[PDB]
Amino acid sequence: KVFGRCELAAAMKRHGLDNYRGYSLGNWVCAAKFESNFNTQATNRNTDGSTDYGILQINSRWWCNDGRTPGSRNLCNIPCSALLSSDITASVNCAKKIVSDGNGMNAWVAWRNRCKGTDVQAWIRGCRL
Ligand code: NA
Repeated sequence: KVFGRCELAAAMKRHGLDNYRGYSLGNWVCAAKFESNFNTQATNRNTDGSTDYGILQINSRWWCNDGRTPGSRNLCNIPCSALLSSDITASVNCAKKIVSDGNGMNAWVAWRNRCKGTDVQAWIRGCRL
């Protein structure tokens, strides 16, 4: 599924991501934009052989099991395929653990490079939330 901007804002809000660990909803929508362009089926191979999955490009190195990332962990206790669902519940639950891991949203390098410090409220502007 390819979400619209306000449609994803609503789904993230419904799943309790808005102001989770102090990150306003526009931060989460901005990260999703640059990670996946709002596409739940987005996958990208890393140089180290891990893969990033879903709307928030969660990495098999630590967070999910894809059976092909040697030496990796599965800290969200999910198959990486669950992160590709049209239902964002697994991506949200796992993103809450990532953002709680100590470096906040800096875990998403695209959030640090493209969202951090910007007018992230623009991402939810005009949305009925
Ligand atoms: Na893994």
